[PDB]
Amino acid sequence: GFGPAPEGMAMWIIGMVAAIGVAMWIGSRA
Amino acid sequence: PTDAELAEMSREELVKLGGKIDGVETIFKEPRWPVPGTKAEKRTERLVAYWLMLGGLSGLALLLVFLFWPWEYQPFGSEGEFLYSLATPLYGLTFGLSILSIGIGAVLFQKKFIPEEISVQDRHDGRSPEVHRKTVAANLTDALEGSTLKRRKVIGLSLGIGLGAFGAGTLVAFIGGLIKNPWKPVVPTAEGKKAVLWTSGWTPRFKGETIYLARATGRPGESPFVKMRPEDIDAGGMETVFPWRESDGDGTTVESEHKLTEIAMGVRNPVMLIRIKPADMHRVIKRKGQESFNFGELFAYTKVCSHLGCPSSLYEQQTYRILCPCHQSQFDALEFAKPIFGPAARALAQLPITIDEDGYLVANGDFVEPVGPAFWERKS
Amino acid sequence: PTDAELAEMSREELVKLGGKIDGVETIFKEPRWPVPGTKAEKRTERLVAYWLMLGGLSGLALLLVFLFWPWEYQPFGSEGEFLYSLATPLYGLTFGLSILSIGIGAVLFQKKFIPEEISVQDRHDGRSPEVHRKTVAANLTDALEGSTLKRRKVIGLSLGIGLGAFGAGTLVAFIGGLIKNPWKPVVPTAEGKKAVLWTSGWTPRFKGETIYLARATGRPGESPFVKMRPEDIDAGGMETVFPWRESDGDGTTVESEHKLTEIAMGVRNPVMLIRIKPADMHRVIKRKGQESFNFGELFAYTKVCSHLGCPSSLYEQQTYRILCPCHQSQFDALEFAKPIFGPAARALAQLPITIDEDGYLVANGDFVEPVGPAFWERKS
Amino acid sequence: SPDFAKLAAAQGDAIDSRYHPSAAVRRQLNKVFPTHWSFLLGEIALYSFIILLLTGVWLTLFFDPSMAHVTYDGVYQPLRGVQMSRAYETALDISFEVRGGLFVRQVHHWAALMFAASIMVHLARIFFTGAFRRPREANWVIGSLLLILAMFEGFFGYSLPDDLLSGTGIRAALSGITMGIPVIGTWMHWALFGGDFPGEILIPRLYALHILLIPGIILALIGAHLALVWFQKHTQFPGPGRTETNVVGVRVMPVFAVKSGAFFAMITGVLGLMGGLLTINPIWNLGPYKPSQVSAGSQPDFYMMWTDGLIRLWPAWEFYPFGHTIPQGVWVAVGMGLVFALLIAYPFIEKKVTGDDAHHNLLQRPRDVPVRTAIGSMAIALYLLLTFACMNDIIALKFHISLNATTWIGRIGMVVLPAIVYFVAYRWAISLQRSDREVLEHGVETGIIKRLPHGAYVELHQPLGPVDEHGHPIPLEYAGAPLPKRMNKLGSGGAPGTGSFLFPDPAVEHEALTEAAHASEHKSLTALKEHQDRIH
Amino acid sequence: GTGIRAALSGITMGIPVIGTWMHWALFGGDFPGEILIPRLYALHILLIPGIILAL
Amino acid sequence: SPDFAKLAAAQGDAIDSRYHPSAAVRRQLNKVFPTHWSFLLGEIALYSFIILLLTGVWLTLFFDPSMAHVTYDGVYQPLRGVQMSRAYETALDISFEVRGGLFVRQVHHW
Ligand SMILES: CCCCCCCCCCCCCCCCCC(=O)OC[C@H](COP(=O)([O-])OCC(O)COP(=O)([O-])OC[C@@H](COC(=O)CCCCCCCCCCCCCCCCC)OC(=O)CCCCCCCCCCCCCCCCC)OC(=O)CCCCCCCCCCCCCCCCC
Ligand SMILES: CC(C)=CCC/C(C)=C/CC/C(C)=C/CC/C(C)=C/CC/C(C)=C\CC/C(C)=C\CC/C(C)=C\CC/C(C)=C/CC/C(C)=C/CC1=C(C)C(=O)c2ccccc2C1=O
Ligand SMILES: CC(C)=CCC/C(C)=C/CC/C(C)=C/CC/C(C)=C\CC/C(C)=C/CC/C(C)=C\CC/C(C)=C\CC/C(C)=C\CC/C(C)=C/CC1=C(C)C(=O)c2ccccc2C1=O
Ligand code: HEM
Ligand code: HEM
Ligand code: FES
Ligand code: FES
Repeated sequence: GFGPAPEGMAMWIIGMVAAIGVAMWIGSRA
Repeated sequence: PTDAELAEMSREELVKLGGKIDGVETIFKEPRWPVPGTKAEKRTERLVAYWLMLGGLSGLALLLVFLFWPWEYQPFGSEGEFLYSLATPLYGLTFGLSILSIGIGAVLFQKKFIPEEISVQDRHDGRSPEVHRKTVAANLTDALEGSTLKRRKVIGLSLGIGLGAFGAGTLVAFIGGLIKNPWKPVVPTAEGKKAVLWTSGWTPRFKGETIYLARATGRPGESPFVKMRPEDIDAGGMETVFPWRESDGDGTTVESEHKLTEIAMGVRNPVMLIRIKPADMHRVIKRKGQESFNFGELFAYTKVCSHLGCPSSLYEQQTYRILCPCHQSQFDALEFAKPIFGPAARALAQLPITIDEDGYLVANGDFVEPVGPAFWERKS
Repeated sequence: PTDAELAEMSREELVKLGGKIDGVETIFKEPRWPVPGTKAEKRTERLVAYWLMLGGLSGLALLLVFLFWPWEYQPFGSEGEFLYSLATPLYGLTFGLSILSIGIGAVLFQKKFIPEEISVQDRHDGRSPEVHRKTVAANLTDALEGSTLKRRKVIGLSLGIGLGAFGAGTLVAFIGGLIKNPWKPVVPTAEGKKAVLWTSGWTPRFKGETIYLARATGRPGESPFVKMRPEDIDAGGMETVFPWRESDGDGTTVESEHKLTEIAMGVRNPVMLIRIKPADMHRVIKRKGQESFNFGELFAYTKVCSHLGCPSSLYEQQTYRILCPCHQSQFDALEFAKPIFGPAARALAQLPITIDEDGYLVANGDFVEPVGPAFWERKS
Repeated sequence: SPDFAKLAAAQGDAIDSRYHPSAAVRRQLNKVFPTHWSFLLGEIALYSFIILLLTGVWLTLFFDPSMAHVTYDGVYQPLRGVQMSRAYETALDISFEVRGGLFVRQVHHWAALMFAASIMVHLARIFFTGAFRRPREANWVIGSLLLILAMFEGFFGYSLPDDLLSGTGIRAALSGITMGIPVIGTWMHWALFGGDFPGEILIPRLYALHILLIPGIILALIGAHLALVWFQKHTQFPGPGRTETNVVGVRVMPVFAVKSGAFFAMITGVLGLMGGLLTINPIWNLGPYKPSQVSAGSQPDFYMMWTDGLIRLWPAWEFYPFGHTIPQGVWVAVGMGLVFALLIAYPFIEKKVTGDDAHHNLLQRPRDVPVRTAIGSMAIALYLLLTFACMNDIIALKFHISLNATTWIGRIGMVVLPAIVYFVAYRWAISLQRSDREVLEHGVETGIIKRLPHGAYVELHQPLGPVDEHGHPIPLEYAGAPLPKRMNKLGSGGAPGTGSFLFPDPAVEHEALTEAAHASEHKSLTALKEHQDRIH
Repeated sequence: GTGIRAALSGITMGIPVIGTWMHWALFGGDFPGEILIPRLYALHILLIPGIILAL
Repeated sequence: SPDFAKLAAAQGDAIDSRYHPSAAVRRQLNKVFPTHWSFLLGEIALYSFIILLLTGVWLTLFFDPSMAHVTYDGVYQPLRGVQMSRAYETALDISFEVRGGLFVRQVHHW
């Protein structure tokens, strides 16, 4: 249940979604 | 542009004069709330403030869940195991939740109160003007031709030899300290002072040393070894056995350093003591040189696999494979551990076995192959 | 200043145009050798060449005295000890003398061939022009007064609470991990788990432990602590003795950890078993509390001195002084080790001495004072 | 009494008299940066870099990097009386015997993942938008060394606790790959370990590389990397006022000091939650590293996973040219430098095959580049295959497929799947281009039908431009700018009526606010329009 | 090593401002402890020459 | 055949086209410093610091900073079988068991 494979899943769909999804809220679309 | 006029210019006309110098032209800049009596401005300055108050309330919570909390480690069957297991999650949702809410409360001050301004700035990139390309090229070349170095083919030529023979001096002094010799005779075997990769712990120190195939009693380093009878296991016992040189023993601090050089410093020591079932012996192919390296349905192959050197521990007693956990090579234990899958291309090194006169398992000497994962100087 | 004229301006005329933009005016600049063939130019262009060829030869020597020199360590009375003592000097006068001579030759190229110039540059410091001072103070304040933060008293007050409670959140979470309590009960003594700095190894674990005054047999790393008879030393003892658990022994790895925490991991253990001559006994002033902590012209004072904790070891057998090498305190062994000198103001903690029924030296417990170098929460 | 007005000018005059930074502060306080959400993807890799410096300095003064054997005798009850290295005891003392030590240790591993993830996302902005073409070539190369260093800086990071999972990665990578190198392979192994594996000097060498050297290089490359984007006037997408020699965006002092400083507060806030809530590297479960035990598997973190999958998929191909041997592990060491050589030297490959040696300051929208979009997603789909083939001990167990069938979908798929993602993305990109031309030639497809009085279902397009005397619109010209496809995005939705979420404002204060919304979104619209006509 | 016992263990133990509470904060325990030199190796490589080179 | 004049002109046109460090570099180059012997005294502390970098980056490739106890069993004959820390044994491996490591250690202290 541990190891670096659930680290990678819980990074891209939690940490980088909430880092891109914040960047899409701060920045604009042009 | 002159001190006679800067004494009466307004603050907005000085922002525009500060952008004419840099080419910056704010085309549009209108404040967010032009209507003074709004009542929606008053509920969005609290909507900003509610996030900043949460950043202070959570930082005050992080100050109090850090000091006034049972941070001590408690074991699994204890009383305060649950209250310990909420220490580092409470260090996260009080630290990180504060500046997540100061970060939201400061974006919402930019989205809602700092006025939206669209500035255009002419980048002057691409190419320098001619009055600056030319006064540098006529300054670097005058510093090189006025130096009179090109006419002096003795100073400039001996400088390249001087900085070359010095640059060869340091890069050998900086590197040659850590360039060891990998084939230096170190390990004192029976043949006398072999290399390191050619020796494995199963190599005999003298002619008749009789290394034992001794297992451990769990956690092999600090545990004393014990010898292994051939009737110990029944059908695919796969017991890991280590080189016990019949004079080490445990109990004293002088001969406890030997057992840590067999395991925790000792790679290419462990071998698997595979016991083939007697019902399937006709489906066993011996190797060419290694024809009689067995003693009665007991095979001894290394755990150190023949591709990058992880210990291949998984065995799967039904079908005789030696599956390695790292890169999954699947050595076929009935066929001298020839790989039948995976990236590995070579067989595991087989160890010979002969029973002792007392009745214990003894190796007949070292391997035929080095156990290591294919250094460049390996024969095959 | 215009591209039509920069095509015909010479290399000298562009340096002067490149300096008037920067404010640099080369007043004087004249080449070093105005006469072409002088025969003194030809001997100072070889003199620069000789220092550069010295680096290209000494740097090549450092390539060859590094690879081809017997650098191996040799003992003091060996055969190749002289070639080892010239290993690191031969790395010094070949590395360092190479770039010293390259550095000398590159100065002598600048002093003798690169032309002497006197350039004057007007520093424009002191104050910016008014057009730059005014379009910044009106640009910083337009991003503050136009940002409408001054009127919003709710946000700016909760931002100070918000950033203040986060600055007091990190600076406790970042610092308060490495703050320990000096008075937590750790050492399990007989007086109900007293704290550290009131325990010094001589504190008995129970009522009758009888810690022996055991010396070391030289090189006290792997040396067993032999006992000490009170008649072993004649006069002027200077025997550093240590606490002995009388359950350790020597040889086993379980009890060898008790002697590693005895000396190297345990400070304020060693004391001085000083023996007084019988001719000077009336010139002994006992302490008011430490009246009967002696047995037959013997005394036991700590090596750890009463000021900054260096081991005091110098004995001074003529006039009894316990001079310490770090800061020269000079305690007086006839006067309960009261200081005669130095920055030390406190005496040394005397250990009581009593013979065993077998006839060995036994401590009667701990000291009266703590041994340490005057910590803050000290009773004395 | 405090004033903070006279003191702000009397101190600003003291700086501007001793020093004089007002003719230099203003030129970098009127700096204009383009507001776009993709241009904040590089800041996630920078804001996670600072947290790795801050949380790294904390546990630098608790970690002991030796390999000396010592029994535990501490607080963790399953590890009692166990022969472990000193690097694993002082990594079990940070986790267990320091207040808030496991938190700082866990944030520091999650920030190491967000560092390496938001490099790969940021490479994907630079590659697809074409932000590397004429002036930014050196900034790609100074850039792409930070990816190669972040592979190894992270790999040298979790090798330090000397875990059982982590030690077998060193035996695989640094002792298996770097021993089959053909010119010298055994000489390089003694120059790295001081002897045979493990040795005694490895983890101190991997501690000095990891604290001093490689972050000393990464921080020195970043300072050379951010200078080449501060002083080269950051690229922008084409649009209304964006004309190849302007930077149309927002300034530095009121905005982008706030929206880039508040974004640093949120990226630290996300890693504060993930370092608190989600456990990352439980090194106490698997024991200390000793060369006689293994775990159920062995795999690196996700940035070094494509090298592990590259080991597993190349078959057992060895050569044996003479009395020597050339093992399978050299196919990765030549297959890792070949990937890194193509990624460093890419802006010089594309200008050789296209001749695109003109000065570019407007980004290519990645649908307009159908080949490089397709070459890129070829290289994602090869990365995504090599990073899923290294965890085929988990796909076999949890997804119930096989352990033999997962390598053959990784071997056959290594040729097939980069070849059928090149096709479908060269044909996705052109099919987005034709969607942009059905919205210029015809208009925005509004949903409303309107059956005509003779049948004739129609669709009522919105023309996005001038009209003819006949009902057809004039065709516009494409200009690289994103076109709207939906009518709500053209402001046809409206405002929901101001007030709270439950109680409305008295509607006299509504018509005064929504009038200022159609007079600030229209004053802004006639500001870009009167500036676009000023240029042309 | 006696220079550390003199300076860092004698001067920091007698400061009246806070007391000996700092002595357990830069040694991790009594002298010599176990985390002295790996804390003096971290400061001396990155922490202090990262401030010297920044200054 | 190499030229080093046309090859150095097209390199300067390449730097000044990507970047534009023309007016920026010339003001730095045309910077005037006073020639005085006392004004080189700060450069000795600037140049001794670079040597501490270069000989200190070397010196941490061989140093193990722990305090865990271990007997010596190495090459220096008086210190054989002495309970020492590993910080002291590798400081005796730089001096003795690294080729020219005593030199780089002594340069780094001077
Ligand atoms: C959970 C895993 C992930 C965790 C990460 C969480 C955070 C990720 C997103 C962060 C969003 C930014 C945060 C600030 C924005 C605030 C919104 C705002 O004011 O302005 C609107 C803002 C305006 O943007 P703009 O710059 O002005 O211009 C946009 C244009 O107007 C119009 O633009 P448009 O036409 O182009 O399209 C707009 C929209 C396109 O439209 C949308 O798609 C809307 C999406 C709605 C999001 C729904 C909630 C998100 C997560 C759902 C989880 C449900 C629980 C399941 C648990 C299962 C248990 C069995 O596109 C976006 O906004 C991008 C959003 C990217 C996120 C997509 C997620 C992808 C993967 C989802 C997996 C989630 C992880 C699961 C892991 C396992 C489970 C734990 O638009 C938004 O950003 C909306 C975002 C919606 C998120 C709101 C919720 C916050 C997330 C935290 C949740 C915790 C709180 C809930 C409990 C508390 C109860 C009181
Ligand atoms: C340890 C360490 C940091 C080392 C880095 C040192 C290092 C290697 C430097 C190399 C610098 C290089 C390569 C420069 C080349 C760039 C280049 C083309 C220079 C030519 C100059 C040029 C084009 C025009 C001349 C300009 C001129 C006449 C005057 C400029 C002088 C002025 C006005 C001010 C002084 C410079 C100054 C204070 C700059 C600060 C700007 C910096 C570096 C900010 C850092 C920075 C931060 C902090 C962000 O948050 C950020 C967020 C998002 C995007 C970018 C940035 C970003 O760049
Ligand atoms: C874009 C690119 C690689 C351009 C290079 C072009 C070029 C010059 C190629 C030549 C060099 C070659 C041949 C390279 C081959 C590729 C290779 C071996 C190494 C390159 C590595 C590299 C730089 C990869 C960057 C591309 C990449 C992975 C992602 C770009 C980010 C994008 C576009 C979208 C991210 C979307 C996002 C934030 C979240 C979606 C969530 C999901 C499902 C992400 C998918 C996902 C990913 C991506 C994981 O890495 C991962 C790792 C471990 C567990 C799970 C996952 C996982 O689910
Ligand atoms: C794969 C390695 C990288 C490459 C090839 C790369 C390339 C680039 C390029 C070409 C730009 C400028 C785009 C433009 O001019 O508009 C840029 C911008 C930037 N990069 Fe990177 N980069 C990389 C990694 C990083 C890392 C690791 C950081 C973290 C410090 C970083 C931080 C930034 C910042 C702050 C900017 C400026 C703002 C932005 O455009 O996001 N980059 N990068
Ligand atoms: C910015 C690039 C860096 C990255 C990607 C990185 C990554 C990592 C990773 C993945 C680990 C292992 C975490 C674990 O043990 O669970 C780690 C550990 C460590 N890092 Fe870094 N690091 C970086 C910079 C630094 C710096 C600059 C320092 C010095 C201040 C540092 C000091 C340490 C220490 C001491 C550890 C060991 C702590 C432990 O084992 O828990 N790191 N790093
Ligand atoms: S570990 Fe067995 S093949 Fe790599
Ligand atoms: S240390 Fe000996 S007196 Fe100060």
